[PDB]
Amino acid sequence: AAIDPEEEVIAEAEGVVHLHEPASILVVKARVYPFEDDVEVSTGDRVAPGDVL
Amino acid sequence: SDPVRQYLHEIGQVPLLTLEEEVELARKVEEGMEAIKKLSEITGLDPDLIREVVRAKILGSARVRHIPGLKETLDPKTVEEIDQKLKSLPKEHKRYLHIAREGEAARQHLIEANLRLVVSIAKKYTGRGLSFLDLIQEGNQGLIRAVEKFEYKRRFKFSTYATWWIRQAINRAIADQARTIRIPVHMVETINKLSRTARQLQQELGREPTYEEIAEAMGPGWDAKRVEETLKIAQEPVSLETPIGDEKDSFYGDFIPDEHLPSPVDAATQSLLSEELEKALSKLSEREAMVLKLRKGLIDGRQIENKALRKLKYHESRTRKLRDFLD
DNA sequence: CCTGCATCCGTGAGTCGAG
DNA sequence: TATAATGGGAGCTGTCACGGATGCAGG
Ligand SMILES: [Mg+2]
Repeated sequence: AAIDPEEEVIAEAEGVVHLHEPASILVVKARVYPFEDDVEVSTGDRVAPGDVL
Repeated sequence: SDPVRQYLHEIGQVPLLTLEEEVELARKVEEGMEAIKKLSEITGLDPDLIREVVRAKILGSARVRHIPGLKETLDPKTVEEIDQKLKSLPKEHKRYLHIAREGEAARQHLIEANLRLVVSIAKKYTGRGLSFLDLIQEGNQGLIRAVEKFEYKRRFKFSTYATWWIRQAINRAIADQARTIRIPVHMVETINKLSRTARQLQQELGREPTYEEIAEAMGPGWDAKRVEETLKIAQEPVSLETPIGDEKDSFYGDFIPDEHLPSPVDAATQSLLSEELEKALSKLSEREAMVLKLRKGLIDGRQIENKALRKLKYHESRTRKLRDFLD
């Protein structure tokens, strides 16, 4: 997306998106939990082991 | 050791933003506010309430305090009630909660990132009656105002828009707090204008101007009397501890008498006055006594009236010794 | 580690008068 | 309320002698 509508990138047809040339790489020590539908916690919440994400 | 050096150290801990990061943070903030408006449209709560709950959750458990704007007391109990009413919303609605959260986080990061600008702006305002750190703090308030009011759409670098608010707040502070006797900001503007004008006139005249010349360069409505009164109101008080002499010996306040408390001779003046008035009232008949003392208020503190008046005129011309009390 | 000596920091440094 | 601006600045220098605490090298 972008400021002006004519600067936006819209997909022509079906395809897969790859990300190249990042401005920087951020290494964070964290555990990544992928989900599917709905997340029960929000950003900033604090979680002990065993809490449902 | 040195507070300023410590603040400058704590400021050098946060690295400066790259343009992409600036834009990103600003965007997250704006979209966060929009998301808060959205959640207000959904839940039906106060936008301020929701905002302060989101902020409460972002900052931490350390900071929860009653806000003067809110209609309710904000305790962690209530922030948990509201948080539970926000989390229980449908998914597509629950999205805006996350948006708002990351919005607040982005706001914190954005304010913390630009803090050096406030220093570099406030360093020009030194010696105007406010301390360096105070100027820095008010400038910080300006910076926060800037963050909340900033629009990244205009493609202007944040420093541009922020600088204006920083100068605004710093100047507001200098105008507000720098005088022991508080003078309203517009009147301060008037005074400063008068001073600059006088400096100009004296610069061109090779001497200090009179009140009339200042009145001339001031324009319409301005005369000598107004200039004099304005300079009179611009006078700052002097300290009682102002040192008198070369040594540490005495203070300027030791030479000032107390004009309030009656000296023993004044209490004795009231005493002797009430006494002499009581004793020379022997003329009084009882009715005229109570009524004329009610006339002059000698009882509760607040035709026969005329006869008592006349009798008092009679006894005034008598002893001729009460003149002393009359100054 | 417990004792002893070197070092730093804070605290004092006459009275009254006159300015 | 909008070009962009992103870590301060002065310093006060020729006393003297003490108690108490604090710290470091040495037995
Ligand atoms: Mg005039």
